Amino acid sequence: ARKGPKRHLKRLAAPTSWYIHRKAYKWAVRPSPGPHSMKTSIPLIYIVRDYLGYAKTAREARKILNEGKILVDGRVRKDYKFPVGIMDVVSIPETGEHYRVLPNRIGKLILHPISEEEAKLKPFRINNKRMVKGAKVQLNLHDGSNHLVSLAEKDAYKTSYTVIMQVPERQIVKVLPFEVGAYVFVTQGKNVARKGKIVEVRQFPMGWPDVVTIEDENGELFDTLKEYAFVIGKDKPEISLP
Amino acid sequence: TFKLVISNPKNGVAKQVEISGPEADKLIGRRIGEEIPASELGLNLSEIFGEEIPADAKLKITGGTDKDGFPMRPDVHGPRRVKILLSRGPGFRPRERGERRKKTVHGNTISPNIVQVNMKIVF
Amino acid sequence: REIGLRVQPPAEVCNDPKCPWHGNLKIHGRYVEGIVVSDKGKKTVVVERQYYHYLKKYERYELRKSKVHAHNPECINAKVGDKVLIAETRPISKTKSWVVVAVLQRAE
Amino acid sequence: MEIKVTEIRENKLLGRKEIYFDVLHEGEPTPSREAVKGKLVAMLDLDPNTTVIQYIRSYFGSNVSKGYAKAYETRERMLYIEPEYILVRDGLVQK
RNA sequence: CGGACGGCUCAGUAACACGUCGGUAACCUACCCUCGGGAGGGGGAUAACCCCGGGAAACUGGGGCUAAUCCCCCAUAGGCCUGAGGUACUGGAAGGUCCUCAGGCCGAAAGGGGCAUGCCCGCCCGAGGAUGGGCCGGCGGCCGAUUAGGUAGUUGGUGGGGUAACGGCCCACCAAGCCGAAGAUCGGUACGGGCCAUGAGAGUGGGAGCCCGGAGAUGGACACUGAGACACGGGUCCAGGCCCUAC
Ligand SMILES: [Zn+2]
Repeated sequence: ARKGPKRHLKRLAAPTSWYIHRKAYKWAVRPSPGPHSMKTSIPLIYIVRDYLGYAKTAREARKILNEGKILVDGRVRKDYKFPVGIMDVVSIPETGEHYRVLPNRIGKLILHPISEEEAKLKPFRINNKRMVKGAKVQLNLHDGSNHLVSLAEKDAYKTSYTVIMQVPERQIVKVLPFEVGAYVFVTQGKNVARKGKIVEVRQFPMGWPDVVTIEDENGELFDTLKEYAFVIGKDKPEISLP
Repeated sequence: TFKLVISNPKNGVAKQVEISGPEADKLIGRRIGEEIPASELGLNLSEIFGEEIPADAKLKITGGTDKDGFPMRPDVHGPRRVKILLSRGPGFRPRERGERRKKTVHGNTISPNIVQVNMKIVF
Repeated sequence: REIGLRVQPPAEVCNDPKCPWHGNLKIHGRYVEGIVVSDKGKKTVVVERQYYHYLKKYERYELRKSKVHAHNPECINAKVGDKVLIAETRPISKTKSWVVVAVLQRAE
Repeated sequence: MEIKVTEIRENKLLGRKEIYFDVLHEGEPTPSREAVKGKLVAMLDLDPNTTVIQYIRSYFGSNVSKGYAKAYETRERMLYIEPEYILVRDGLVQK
């Protein structure tokens, strides 16, 4: 009978969103708690070793990470267990490389190369709102982060809008609302990695979540959950997507 | 027969001596924490310590150890061995946090089964 | 408060804190319908509902019954023969984790 | 024995060149490490030191083997990154 | 700081133990992430070390001396309870969060270490998340009638206690309810599933080895410390076995 928390992960029990050989070895790296969920993230060791190929062994990868060479959201990360997730930027200045982390049409995480100018912005979806002592407004975002705003501009933010920010200093830019002609990118579900414009929203009683209808870029309609719709623009995306 | 370990605090030295006969049986029923004029045991404290020590230099009992190796515990009364569960000393050196062991110890009062006695030169 | 369902509230006003109308008790989860079978316990009702279970090998169905114990507030005094609406909530006693929220057809 | 370089990568972080090459030896056994290293450096203008050969691998019937090599700039970075067993195997350090 | 994971077995268990769908607006969470804030003033002990040792061993006593990211005190912030108001936030819905006033209880911190002429690693508080758990519900899943009536805190209610938390979990009082031939209760056998063997298939049988979950550490019971244990290489007692002994 287990008497405490887990500290190990077997490869056959790893999440499907990863690109990992399951029958090669017995153990996998167990991610440490952090910004994103376990089903929507992946550690840095795998990005450095198995995705880009800058190393063949975990010792080399750990040396690279501890020398202060990899940035995430503009910050040096040395922990090989740190999880990287959707809409995150991975940058390497000694090679001028910049990648955005996104999902496939299967649900697996890939790196899409971007430019050094767009690598300075990250969109954050608002997941919740709170009042904190002193009468301040706290927005709780999708990566698990938090942001403070004043009481006077509380109506300019809601629980499904998107906020674009300069990532190392975290200053707000270009709020994008949830409306009936907004452009959205789907992150989870069966229609993952699709994009389109909103058409209709539907509410339901007693806990059942709301639903949203979307029109494809060629005329086809589909549906999904309003929590899986990530606003990225008004009529034209504001980041380079695949 | 008793072996005394007499310690001088102002210096930091200690001497070991032996005692027999009435000079020994004058110690029974004496509890830890009692004072005894050294004259009543037949010892010249200045002569053994080799630095002269003045009169009325009455000693005090601190602890001891018995013939089988078990030490005295001031909190237990009587000359009888007991076995009790301990969290601290004397009589138990804990090697872990929150550890408790069932140790056997001797009580306050002195008895012939005791061998070593410890004394502090008091002024 | 007007709760997150769509039924008419009762024309009475209870004062018991264990009521979803007029009280502090809160409903969450599933909600089903059924008929009352017993109303002998104080503020307690037994509810039954029927359903059909498919047997594969023989390609046919059998009828099964389900009993549920529910709380019955005073503003809603349901009796035997009534068709009632019940909702899930926190445990109130050893056997009761459901509460009556509306009567839909009285009996005679 | 003849050599044919198939691919080269630059690793700017660890500070190395990673070389994948083929070795054609028809009618001959698998060549040693000394000869392969001599030829590699003589051709690509690499320091004989600061160059370590990983596996040379033969196949079932090929008369064509494959090879991986690492060329470092400095020797201190080399000794810091690479493990001692390949260094002893190549002969740049003693056991 | 960790040792509560990893590793081993299948005795017990016919049960919300397992599987799937849901809920916690009824709860806890060290290591990790983000944001907002702080680090003021004092004191003390004691291992190591020196002088004596005791004991067959296992182990262990006295005196002297001392430091810290060891221990304690004061302060301030802060946490909790209750009462009266305002209605700013989330949500499907506020015993929830925010603002005002009042009466009270508990009560922080290592400005430390390193490099250097500010940077790195760290300490305490608050709001959220993540990770891991606890609890609840609907549905599903062996054989027996030469096993037919069973239950007495048993079923419910009012008021309380206790818990991290809802709850007959426990208590005082008021009632007589609850399950059952659509098979209760009792007994037998058995870790559960993903899966496996066979067969044209319908179906029949098994479920040790790999993964998820549960339980256990000679049999039984009970506690300390810690974010987390009633603890597989920690503790206490009884029963049943064994080993050393200067007995
Ligand atoms: Zn009512």
